[PDB]
Amino acid sequence: RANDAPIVLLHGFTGWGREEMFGFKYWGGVRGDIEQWLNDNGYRTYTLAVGPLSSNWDRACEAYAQLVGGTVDYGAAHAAKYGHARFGRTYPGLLPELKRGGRIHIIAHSQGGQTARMLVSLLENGSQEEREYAKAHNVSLSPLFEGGHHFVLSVTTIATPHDGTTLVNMVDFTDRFFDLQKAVLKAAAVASNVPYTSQVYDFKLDQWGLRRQPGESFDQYFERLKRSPVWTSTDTARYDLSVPGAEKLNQWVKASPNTYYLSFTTERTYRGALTGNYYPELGMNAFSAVVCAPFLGSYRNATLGIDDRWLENDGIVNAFSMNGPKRGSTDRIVPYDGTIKKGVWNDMGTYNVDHLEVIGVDPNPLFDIWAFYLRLAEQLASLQPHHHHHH
Ligand SMILES: [Ca+2]
Ligand SMILES: [Zn+2]
Repeated sequence: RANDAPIVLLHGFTGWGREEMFGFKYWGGVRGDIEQWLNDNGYRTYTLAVGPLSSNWDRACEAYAQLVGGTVDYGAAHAAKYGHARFGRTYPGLLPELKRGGRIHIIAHSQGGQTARMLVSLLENGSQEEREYAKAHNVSLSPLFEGGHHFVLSVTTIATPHDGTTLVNMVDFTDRFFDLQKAVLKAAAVASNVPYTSQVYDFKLDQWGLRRQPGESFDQYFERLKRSPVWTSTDTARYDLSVPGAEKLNQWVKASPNTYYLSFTTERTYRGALTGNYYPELGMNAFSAVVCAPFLGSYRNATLGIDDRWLENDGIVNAFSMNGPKRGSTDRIVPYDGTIKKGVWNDMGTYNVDHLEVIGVDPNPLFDIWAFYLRLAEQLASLQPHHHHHH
């Protein structure tokens, strides 16, 4: 070990706390419990749960308070712009050590990779618009928006749509996306047509004043959410997930020079010789395979900049999006050569695993999930806090 910074796990547009979903773990799913696996092997590991459907910003603010402790502060400018509450939940703080020079590695899956990047950006640089708004209106300002925080030694992204996913361009994306939430609920053996009195799956929609009501099944809940500002606003995961939304985000969310970045690309497809299109591989999660992959492997859009390079996918995200932000980005991406460089995206390669298989939510006995996350842990723990120059 060159370092002793704990690992923090972070989910995407689906994800829940360790105590949610009757203990079925987002990180591990039907395979087991990834956090616990890592801890047992001697790598300190924690798990964040933030709003699945919320924007990367809201999630960044939630991640921060959850780490250091306090009441989630979304920023006054941001809250005024989008019309939700400035303050959210209160958290004990997973690691108050952060307020004392300590650091962390973030391992992020799916859209959690956008969130992680933005958290690094906000920690380091704060928000100019938030600082000016506070100066002009005399409102208080969260320390997240002042700049100067150095918590993150590294960020690792796994199947992250850094340039968005063409999934959002499906004519029926709205129904299909919530069908995706019902699919993951099903995986954990939770029904979507039952009005469970227990919380089960909290979408943490406190800023929007949205919550599942007594006598409301997840089917009925999702129908309301579809018509709510968490689905219709630009301050949403839905928007950040799109190609143009991802590009917007990339235009201000830059790689920190003091931080290591690792990206893992995922795919579960084969190419058809006659069509040029990609198709779901045998074994891909049932839902992706019928619903999502055929579109992802065949959808082109000349004006949007979606060509052939975008067709390979993992059932949910186009592989070409995952190695790092590129569209609207100045971030650099360098293929892993054996030396993890800092201040750049280290493309660790492409793995034959579909979205949900990489976190164990879908079975794949051919994928050694434990060896994957352990090797990763070993790698992050070998990162040198400081690197001098040499021949
Ligand atoms: Ca599978
Ligand atoms: Zn917001």
